[PDB]
Amino acid sequence: FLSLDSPTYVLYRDRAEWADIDPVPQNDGPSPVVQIIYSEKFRDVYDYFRAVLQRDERSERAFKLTRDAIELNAANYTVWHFRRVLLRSLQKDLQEEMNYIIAIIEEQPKNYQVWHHRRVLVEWLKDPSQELEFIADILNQDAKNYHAWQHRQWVIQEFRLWDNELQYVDQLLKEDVRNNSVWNQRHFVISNTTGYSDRAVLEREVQYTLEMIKLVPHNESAWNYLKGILQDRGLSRYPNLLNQLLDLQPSHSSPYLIAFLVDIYEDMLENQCDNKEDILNKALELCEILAKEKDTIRKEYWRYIGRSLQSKHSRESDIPASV
Amino acid sequence: PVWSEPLYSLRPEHARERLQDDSVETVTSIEQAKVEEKIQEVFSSYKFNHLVPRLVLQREKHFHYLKRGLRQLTDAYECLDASRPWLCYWILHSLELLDEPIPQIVATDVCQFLELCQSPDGGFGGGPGQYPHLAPTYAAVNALCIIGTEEAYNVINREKLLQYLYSLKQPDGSFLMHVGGEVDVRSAYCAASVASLTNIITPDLFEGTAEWIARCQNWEGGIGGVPGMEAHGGYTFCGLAALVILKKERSLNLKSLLQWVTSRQMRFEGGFQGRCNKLVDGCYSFWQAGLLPLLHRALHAQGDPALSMSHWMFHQQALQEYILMCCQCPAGGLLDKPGKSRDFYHTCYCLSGLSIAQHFGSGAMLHDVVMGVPENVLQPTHPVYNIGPDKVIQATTHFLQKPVPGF
Ligand SMILES: N#Cc1ccc2c(c1)CN(S(=O)(=O)c1cccs1)[C@H](Cc1ccccc1)CN2Cc1c[nH]cn1
Ligand SMILES: CC(C)=CCC/C(C)=C/CC/C(C)=C/COP(=O)(O)OP(=O)(O)O
Ligand SMILES: [Zn+2]
Repeated sequence: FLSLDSPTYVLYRDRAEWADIDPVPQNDGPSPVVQIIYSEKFRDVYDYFRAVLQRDERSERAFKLTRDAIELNAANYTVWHFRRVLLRSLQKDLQEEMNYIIAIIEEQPKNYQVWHHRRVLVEWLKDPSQELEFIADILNQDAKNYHAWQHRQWVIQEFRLWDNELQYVDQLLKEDVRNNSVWNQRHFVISNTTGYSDRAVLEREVQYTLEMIKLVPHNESAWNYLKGILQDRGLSRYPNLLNQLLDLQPSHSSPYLIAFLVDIYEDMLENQCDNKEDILNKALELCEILAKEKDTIRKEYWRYIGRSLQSKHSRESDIPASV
Repeated sequence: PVWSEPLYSLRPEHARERLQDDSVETVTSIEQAKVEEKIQEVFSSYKFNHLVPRLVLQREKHFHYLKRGLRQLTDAYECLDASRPWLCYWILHSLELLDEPIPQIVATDVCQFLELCQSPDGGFGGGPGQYPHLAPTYAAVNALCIIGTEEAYNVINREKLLQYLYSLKQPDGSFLMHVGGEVDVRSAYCAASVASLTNIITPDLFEGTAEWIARCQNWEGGIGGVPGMEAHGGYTFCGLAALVILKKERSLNLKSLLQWVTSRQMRFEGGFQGRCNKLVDGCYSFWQAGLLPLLHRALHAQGDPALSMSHWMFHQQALQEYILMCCQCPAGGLLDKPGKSRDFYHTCYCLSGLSIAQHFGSGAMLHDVVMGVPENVLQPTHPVYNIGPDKVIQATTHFLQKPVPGF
């Protein structure tokens, strides 16, 4: 019970209670490569970890040792595995272990091993009562923590805690409407609850998005979300969309709106629309405007779409060579 | 024209590529602005110091950094003590790209070290005595193939490796990263990568894997760690690359994907971001940009007639400018972005991306684009494995002459 950062911390080779153990130095071989020059503390802890692991000593002192080994390198999955073995062998109180992992995660939230460890605990305990709140705290420090959102989806799905997520999503979108992780969480909650086939729901969503797009014309998340929820059924399936977007170019324009226009035209041409050729040319001029002025960083992409659209929608596209 | 600026990022029009926050401030715009402001300083430095820009890849400097690290690292790498094979791979591959020979003293020491990392039951661990794990296993196999000598090849225990891969296989087609560990798209790729190179791919090993990967593609066009997660460059590369190995690229909606990755290149900075509305990062010069070669190959496989014949579908020049001007540490090694400290991971991937952005290849067609001085040109890299295209062929050709464990 002596923190790795305690001022009175003592190396393991200097601890009475560990006198019986011979540390097992690391087998790096005769002439090492990518050899890390560990600090005295690090090498000391791992020399003893190697010993306990080797003897597969399932003891209370081994358990405490893993805490130090983990703190020195939370990414050492071999140590996490041994710790889980000890948690079961020693019948350790898992809520106390839950207390421990939330502290570690708060400290190193961008580590794979700490989140996986917490998931295992939640599973063992079959108790998700603390998950949404804990994750909310992590997210409150980094609204985009990938592991946090992944854990949150798992917990919500595995335990069916859908009831308040949409509300949570609305809270974070308000805080930062540009948070792409929240737009993803939104699509996550809806897809698994009401789904987007419910016309009232889909309608609501597009209304909301367009509303957001009006407020922040250049935020790409809203735009990608809008394309995402309509692209599967087909953009041309929604005739009023086009006109409503065109009524934004005046003021609320962006290379995003132009790109959407092309998308709509592309789908239209893909479903034999009226005035096929007129639509095509409208798209080819937008592709060029984007590739040479509005969105040049993507010039290669836009020129490709330009070719594609003509390669298969020009009036001569389905006309015999000899004609 | 004399008034003309050859560098895309230094042209006056470029200023128009700065962030437009629509006068609505949130943490995302504030953060994006800070970076753009920092990158603008870098771009403008030549004009302010009154010097004519010259883009030079600091070869000798990077070689020294690599040469040394390959043998010894400070305690700054204690956090990677469970990823030593990764360190071997990233370094050996960086040298490979920089076209530096791998002394046989080194190749043999490397081989021996990886042997110590290999588990009695298959796969490699992050260090001697550590349990096996698919990530360090993918690195080990890659590192060994980069060396590509009979000694290296023989380090790999093919029967055990296969057993190991099977012990991680899940009913739904996915794989665990390691025993008692988690599941995500990375495992699919690590498995496919090592199983194909060593030719241990049985008829049922990857059954359902292509379908599981496909499930990771979301409403954004990109791929997430597990079904339902935000689209991310690293996982996307993993998913596509694995599908390419399995010849199931079509399982994905390649179009929505292509649109998603192309939108990941920053209009101002030039480099790629990992996911929508986040910051640019030099390592994505590979995970993201490396997707285009994969897509070009898939779409072409489908006979797509619109595909360019001399460029990938991303601003090659702009990516080289980002890497060259904003990602090199003067002391050697490369990095995330201006202000970040160097590390071998970013050295490996910033360089891999640079190589990809310099070399276009579609069968017979071969067009290069080398920004800055010509000496900047690197050795090409295979878009699926991220090791020399030659090492890939050589490696597979060697193991194809071995029977798939079991026959
Ligand atoms: N040298 C080095 C180094 C630096 C960072 C790092 C990785 C290695 C590899 N891993 S990681 O989980 O081992 C680390 C995260 C943070 C410090 S190491 C991370 C996940 C990973 C692991 C193995 C291969 C590829 C990716 C990635 N990162 C964090 C990162 C890179 N770019 C932006 N964030
Ligand atoms: C072969 C292999 C194992 C590939 C792995 C690919 C890869 C890079 C995965 C990392 C994704 C991730 C969880 C990023 C979180 O850090 P962050 O929030 O700092 O990332 P970001 O801001 O750049 O999105
Ligand atoms: Zn990075």
